[PDB]
Amino acid sequence: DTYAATPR
Amino acid sequence: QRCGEQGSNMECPNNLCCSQYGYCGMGGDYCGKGCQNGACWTSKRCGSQAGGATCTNNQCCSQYGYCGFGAEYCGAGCQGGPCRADIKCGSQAGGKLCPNNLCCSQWGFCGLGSEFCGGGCQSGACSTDKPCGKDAGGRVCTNNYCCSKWGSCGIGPGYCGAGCQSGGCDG
Amino acid sequence: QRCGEQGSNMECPNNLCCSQYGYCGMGGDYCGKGCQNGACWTSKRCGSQAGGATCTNNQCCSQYGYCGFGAEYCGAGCQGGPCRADIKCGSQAGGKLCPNNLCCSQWGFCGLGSEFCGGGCQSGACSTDKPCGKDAGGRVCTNNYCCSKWGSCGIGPGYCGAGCQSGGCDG
Repeated sequence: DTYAATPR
Repeated sequence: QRCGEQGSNMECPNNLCCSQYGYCGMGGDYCGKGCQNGACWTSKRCGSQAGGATCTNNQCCSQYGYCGFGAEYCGAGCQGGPCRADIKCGSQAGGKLCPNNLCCSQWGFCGLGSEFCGGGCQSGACSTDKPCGKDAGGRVCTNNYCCSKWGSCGIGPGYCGAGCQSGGCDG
Repeated sequence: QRCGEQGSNMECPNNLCCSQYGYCGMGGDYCGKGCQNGACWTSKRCGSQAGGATCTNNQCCSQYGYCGFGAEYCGAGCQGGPCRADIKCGSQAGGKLCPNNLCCSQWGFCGLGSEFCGGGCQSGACSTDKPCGKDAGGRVCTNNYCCSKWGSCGIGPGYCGAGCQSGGCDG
């Protein structure tokens, strides 16, 4: 759980 | 032949990724960058965070607005897809429609299958095929489905074309 | 743009019905007689009852062997699809694999999303993309994916074609 850029 | 944008949003069988090229398969060539549907490595966004956008392949939309399967996506705060909570609709939810054409049962729960789509089905893909249009006192179909010249609800050229009476008719 | 048999078993978006003719739509013409996938008026059979057949469109297979969604299907007794119970796999479950290409997480649960597919993922649609075969000491693939010519796991002309090192090759 992490990888690829998620906007926040 | 093709999936994704290239094949009218066609999806692959069994969670296969639709590559940027509109073909179904598995591996980094299909699932990596530019994957359109299926088991993409980059989960699509959905729900409120992505202004009502629904997941492809009947995936669950987590509380955080990401598409996937399993407890973090379908459990608590699930916003759509096959959530673990019984999803309310129809009268029992002030006329709300179930997502993705699901059937609203008589009792006001969203699902697919006889118990939801049959006798008493309130909205979505009901299989009761109640008549609409002129001959059915001008009832319109739910979900903006097309009322064909023959008084039947559906989506397709036979419904939305020539003689469509109400709903998303073609123009 | 074709669905079902005419479109390589491709499935329509948003549970639209794949007609007898290989076209996606809604209403009797599509969901009635001969419907291939989507919200078919007659539920396709699955699970034991149909000897282990999977449901299309990530539908839940009930305890009676019918495809759909809702408590009746996904709840108590569910035999496949995104069931409400947590699905165990991998090392933690006698090496079981997830159905329909789901990722077995590092923890031994089946899902889709980076928690499942990302670092530690054991089988199915892993995003880790770990080398197979020759340059990686005769390492097969999980799920019988094909180990390309690059010692890369996948499905499609490029993994199962020529130079196919392991699993489900094309001859």
